[PDB]
Amino acid sequence: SITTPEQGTTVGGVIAEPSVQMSAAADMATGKSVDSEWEAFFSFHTSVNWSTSETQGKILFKQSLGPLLNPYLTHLAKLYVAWSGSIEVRFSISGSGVFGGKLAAIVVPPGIEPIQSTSMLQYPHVLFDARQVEPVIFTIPDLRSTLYHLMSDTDTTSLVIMIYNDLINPYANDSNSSGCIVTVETKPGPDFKFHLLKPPGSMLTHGSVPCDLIPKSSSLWIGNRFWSDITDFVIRPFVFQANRHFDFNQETAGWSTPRFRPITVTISQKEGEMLGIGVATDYIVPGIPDGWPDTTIPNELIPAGDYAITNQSGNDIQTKEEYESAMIISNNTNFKSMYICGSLQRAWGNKKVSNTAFITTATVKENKLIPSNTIDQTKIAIFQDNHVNRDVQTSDDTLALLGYTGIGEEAIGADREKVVRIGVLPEAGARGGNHPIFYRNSMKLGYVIKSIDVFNSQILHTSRQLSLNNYLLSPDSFAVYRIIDSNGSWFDIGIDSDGFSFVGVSSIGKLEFPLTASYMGNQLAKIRLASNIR
Amino acid sequence: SITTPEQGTTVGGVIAEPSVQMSAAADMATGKSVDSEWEAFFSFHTSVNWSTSETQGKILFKQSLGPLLNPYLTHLAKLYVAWSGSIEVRFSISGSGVFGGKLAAIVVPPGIEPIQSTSMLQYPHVLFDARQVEPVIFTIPDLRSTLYHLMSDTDTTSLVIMIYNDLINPYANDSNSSGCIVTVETKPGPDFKFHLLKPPGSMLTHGSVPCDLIPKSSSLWIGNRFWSDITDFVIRPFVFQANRHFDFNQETAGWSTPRFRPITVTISQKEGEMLGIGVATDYIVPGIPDGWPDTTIPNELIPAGDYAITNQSGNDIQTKEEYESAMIISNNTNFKSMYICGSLQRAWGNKKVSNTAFITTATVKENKLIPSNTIDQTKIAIFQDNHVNRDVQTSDDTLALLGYTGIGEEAIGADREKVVRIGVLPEAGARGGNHPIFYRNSMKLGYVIKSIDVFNSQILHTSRQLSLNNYLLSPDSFAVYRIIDSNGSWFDIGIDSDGFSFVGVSSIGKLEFPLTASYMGNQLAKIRLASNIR
Amino acid sequence: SITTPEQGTTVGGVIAEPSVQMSAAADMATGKSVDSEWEAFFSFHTSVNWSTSETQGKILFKQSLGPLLNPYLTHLAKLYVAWSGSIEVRFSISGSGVFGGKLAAIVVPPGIEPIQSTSMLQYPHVLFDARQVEPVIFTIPDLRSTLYHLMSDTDTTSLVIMIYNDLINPYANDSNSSGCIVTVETKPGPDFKFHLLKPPGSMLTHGSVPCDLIPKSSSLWIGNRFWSDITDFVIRPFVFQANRHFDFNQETAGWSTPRFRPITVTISQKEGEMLGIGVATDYIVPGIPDGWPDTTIPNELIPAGDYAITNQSGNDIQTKEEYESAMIISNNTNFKSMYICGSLQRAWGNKKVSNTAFITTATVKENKLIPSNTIDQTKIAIFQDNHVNRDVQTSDDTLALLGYTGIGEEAIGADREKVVRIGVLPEAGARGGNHPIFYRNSMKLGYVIKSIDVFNSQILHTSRQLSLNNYLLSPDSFAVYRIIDSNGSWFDIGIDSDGFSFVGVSSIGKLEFPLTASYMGNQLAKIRLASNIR
Repeated sequence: SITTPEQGTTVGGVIAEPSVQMSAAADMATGKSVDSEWEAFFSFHTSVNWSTSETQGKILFKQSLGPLLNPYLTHLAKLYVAWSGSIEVRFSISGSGVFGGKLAAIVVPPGIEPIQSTSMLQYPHVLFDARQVEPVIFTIPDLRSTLYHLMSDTDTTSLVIMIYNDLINPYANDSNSSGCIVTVETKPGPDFKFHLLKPPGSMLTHGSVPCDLIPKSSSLWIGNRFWSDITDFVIRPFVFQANRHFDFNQETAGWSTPRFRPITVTISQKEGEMLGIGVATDYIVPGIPDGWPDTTIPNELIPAGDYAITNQSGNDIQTKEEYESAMIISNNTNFKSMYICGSLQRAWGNKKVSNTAFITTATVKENKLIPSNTIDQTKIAIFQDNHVNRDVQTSDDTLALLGYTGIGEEAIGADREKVVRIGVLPEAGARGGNHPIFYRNSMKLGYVIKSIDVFNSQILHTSRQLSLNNYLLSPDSFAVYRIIDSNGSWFDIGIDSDGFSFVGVSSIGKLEFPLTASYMGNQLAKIRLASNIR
Repeated sequence: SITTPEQGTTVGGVIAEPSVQMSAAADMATGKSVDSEWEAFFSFHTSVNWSTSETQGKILFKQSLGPLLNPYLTHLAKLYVAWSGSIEVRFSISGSGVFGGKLAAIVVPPGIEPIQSTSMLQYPHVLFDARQVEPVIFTIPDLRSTLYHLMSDTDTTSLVIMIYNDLINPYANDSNSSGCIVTVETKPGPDFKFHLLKPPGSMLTHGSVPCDLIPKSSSLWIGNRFWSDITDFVIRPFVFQANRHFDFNQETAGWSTPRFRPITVTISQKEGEMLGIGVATDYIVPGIPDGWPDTTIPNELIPAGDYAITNQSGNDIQTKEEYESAMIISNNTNFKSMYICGSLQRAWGNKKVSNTAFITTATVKENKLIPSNTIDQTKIAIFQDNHVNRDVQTSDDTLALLGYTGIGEEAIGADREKVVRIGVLPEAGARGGNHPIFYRNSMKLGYVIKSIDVFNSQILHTSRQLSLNNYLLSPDSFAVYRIIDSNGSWFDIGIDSDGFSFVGVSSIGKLEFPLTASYMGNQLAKIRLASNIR
Repeated sequence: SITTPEQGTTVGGVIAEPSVQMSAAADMATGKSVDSEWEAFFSFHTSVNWSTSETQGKILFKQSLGPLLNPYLTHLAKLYVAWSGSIEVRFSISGSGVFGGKLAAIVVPPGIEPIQSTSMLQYPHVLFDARQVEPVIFTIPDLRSTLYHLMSDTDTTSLVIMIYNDLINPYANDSNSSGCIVTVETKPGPDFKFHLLKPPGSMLTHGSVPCDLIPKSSSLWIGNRFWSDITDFVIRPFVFQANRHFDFNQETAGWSTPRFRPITVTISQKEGEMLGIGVATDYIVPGIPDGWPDTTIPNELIPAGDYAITNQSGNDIQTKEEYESAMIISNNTNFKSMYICGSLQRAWGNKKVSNTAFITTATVKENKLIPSNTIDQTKIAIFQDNHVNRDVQTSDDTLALLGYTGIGEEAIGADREKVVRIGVLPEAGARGGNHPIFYRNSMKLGYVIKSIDVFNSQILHTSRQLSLNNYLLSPDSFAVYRIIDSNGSWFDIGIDSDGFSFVGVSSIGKLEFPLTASYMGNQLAKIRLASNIR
């Protein structure tokens, strides 16, 4: 009548019989140890850089226990509920016999966070002189309050490596001379083994490991305010934005979708000239047309005024800044702060010829516009040259975010007075000692050859994944991601539970852009974020 | 000497001579056996309607472990703090030998939450047939991290049912063909026993289960911004309200006790004409009177105009929109968007008859009334019967709340620009695929006849609890609440870690109002709240 | 085939492999033994202060049998309907080897009620000394008429304690010499076991114990004739009140729901001047609006006089009595004894601004207003802003309640001639040596400044229950309720079979108002309610 898990009319199959030997005995071609090629060797969880700069104390690696360590264990957890057991570790430094410096590691018990101080060293540790050749293997025991910790669980028995004895070389002279590269290899403990398993494609009621956010490679980064990939990194006192912005609670900060699509909107022929905006065909916000930029106009002005720019132009790279030349009316371009789009055109009532595509987010008052930091149904903007008749409707909409209007050295959306708030503009005041950041981006200009920057709040892949999965992260806790280039410069970014990024540095600029990036888990918000620049 | 909680010198009844074997016969009266008869039989829990139009794979019992299941246990649990073991679950269906179909059974371990997808089945399961008249009874074994489960632990083992194979029926065709019901009973497992006996009155260090907010019954509900019972729902993309709104941590952006009572304020007789600006008398918010309304006038209007028009009465319902026509108008009447309210006049020195009251919150420089959005002890205006130039001062006493000024079809509290914040702006965007709601209430008007309503954020009774209690909820798990009309329609509502109402439908409609609710528990906001409405 | 409430085909957990002997260790976590630990230890019940000035023979524990004693039992009893057996009672005193005195113990059989006289002792008793450090523990054997005791049976075996021999102390003299305390614990007897298991939600054929009326706390109490919290007691010989007053059989002489909400009535615009006589809109009393005030004008007064005097303001407190002097007067002002109340005006056709409201209940023949005592849909007058002779009709909407007209120091509702009956006249005379009370509330006034109060019959929360519940009480046994201030003062209040409040003192006085109450049960009204007040 019923159907207990696995049972029922069994039969094998026609001339079917899996009769060992041919199976089992087909193992001969291997020499296999057990059903765990896992516990047998180690992998490369990661490698840290050690330079003649950092001073005796600063911790170099602060990893916490959990399958996230060894990759195969990692690649398996995607099938289980919780784990248990220790993890054998082997690490070694790849330095040169000309160097000099000791290093020690310690197994910090669950519940405490190390401190960049020598005293913290007094504890059963393992030295490792820079000259050491044969690597050293020790174990990370599973000291656990519970019977087993399931996937997440932050309070694991963490490991750590700090500078026991400053590393120096008998060759001073230059700046950040050099250093050596260290590496940590993990091996699944002999007493480690998972436990109950997960039902494929299920969601962990307590969030997943946030570590997976941004691309482990610069190249295909790109922002959210705009599609152009990240150009540089900029730091400021405060950071505000919302449109292509998402949060850990997946709160719709803005009104657009996690990606980029051609803004398409119908409109009515204002019977005048520059026509009436407001419709919003393909959008998930009553009115507010997903895709509209966070920028508007700063000074109320008329859409009328052809040919403005500065002066003649051609005398490019003419270090401006005003004060006080009289010839190149720097700034003004009649109607700046605009959004040039590749529009389709209208249609319906027929006869026409593309063009147009100059928008903003203000308000329609015949010949004037006048801004507003508040965006509602009837606030979008456009431009035209679709001569009036009987006044037909349903336009051929569409257009794409392409250009802006050469204001000045102002990186797009550099001020609150510019940000098109929808309801609540989420900012970000420094935490602990760290400072918020921004993602510099490029944006094509309109009158000039090529120019102007744009401030982005978060990488596209960030917003993307942030609006789908669910990663539980404490309130006052970050998200440790190590970014690096090629020269040797390395720092961290701790994502905020609000969707922002932080760093603990004063200023950086000149770096081999072809970067890379990983994640070292997540630490508190107060503690800073060491780094290496200059 | 001392003595334990039972020891002591006994004496035995006086005429209780005979203070023994009496219950001898009494025992027969009820032929009862084990003093734990409930720990034996089965109690009903819930049942669902399995329809033939229900596509393969679809959850039916997200039910989770915890004494909250069986009512007896749940009741008894009130006396302990510790529970452990499993709970048996007997349930079956009444299938006809004709039908065909199979149901699946799966024991989901703690920390994971079941998804309404198919993949769930690529997990060890137990098939189940519609014909089987024999009711199945298995157990949900308790796998635990700790030793004993704290009463509130909402993260435990769980069991679920999903439609393996559709429900087929030999006489298909049109409409919702058919579909039989399925019940589910419960009995405390054998190995289920409590543990810690709490002393009556002691206070628990954590917080009770949030499944006790909304009252099971539509009757007594009533808005939190206005004392009228709710009569509808508002499917919106954004929600905002601070006044009388409470957080989950018992905090409140608001400025008033979770109840509706008369507002008593003392205003200094201006001697000249109408004044306003009168500080409260006794409230838990320095200056800002507890109970003082919400929004403010949406324009720099002045205080005057007798029965200022808004034209055409008797011309009932030729109304709504933008004044409908030239002759007929939709809004002006000077003191528009004003909160009407009976009011008892003080008298100070002398002169009688209450007389007026028209209030709001804004700056009263001169005989003007510009609107302030930021609320401080300096923006509490009104209208009066001051009179006589001796400059007699400190007029009035109290005033209540009756109506407002007919601003068309504007369900009060639909725009940030109109809601008054004390400093912060409590709100919520569309978390997950879920949308935020309000509670379409009803607010009488004056000049007209009787009409228009207003939103609402928390069902009053809720806020009431929020402020008087202290619970525990995952900042990513709502508070599943079931709602059901008088037909069949039913949907779920959730509670934000902040305290808002959410829905899993893009639009809900008309339904018989003899409504009644219930409580399920908590589910990652990342999942939609299913519903059989529309 | 069929199946009993437990039978069925078992399946056993899925991964519950391991669905056994786990609680093995969990059991240790709390080293608990019998699942009925309460059926073992002793729980506190109450304790009293035995003073050396307490004359020979004086009751101290009228405590009676029934699971209402011990809290655990009392709680558990919520799940049954049947109880039997006895209850052990351990209690003792902390006497000093110096003191001398003896206490008596007597087991009073059912059907009799102990009197505070000496003769009680000419009954088999158990002497008890103050020195005995050993706490005594005897049992109150259950002698019963029936087989099993219905939950509500208030007539059972009982035990009591009386001061056999005064409390002597070698250092007598002045003041309340001294006196030690005495405690009393409770433990369910062995032979005590329940019997009938009630099904959750079923409704009991009788009624719960009346010890659940008054809220234990003075805070939320509030009068039933007026929504203000009580602040004093009135020792009177007679009491009368029908409006919002409920009987014990759930009947009510009244005409309004046990709650306070706005009063909505529709009055037909008289066209001439003020009118009145407006029938309600939606109330559970044909005509007579639910919520409409209580008394009526004590004289054939007319409707007129603006800020009609009652002379001298600023001449604060030179007031009270009979106008105090010629110049200074105490009462006239035309519409005296009128209920003030804010009110929202309808509008019908047109014309604005609420404006007035002054009501009561009487016949409105002509522009006069003679008082009727008998209330019918023909006596509901008011004051208005009718105006314009087109004879525009059916004016107003609602009005609340704020004040009344300063009729001197007349605590409203102190004379039959002033209270309005619907037909019957609910009241109560001094039953037994006990006297009836009221609940001195507080009602704001207008013309003056702020003052005067008004009585009250049932603490609102009471009536509330009365109407929504259904109990059982002997038409000769009150509902003993203990009241206590913040010092030591305490007295008892009773509930009449009709629903009134009684007291056993000839006069009560001032006492710290951080009051709180309790419930004892029932006692023949023929006995005085002792108290340690004054």
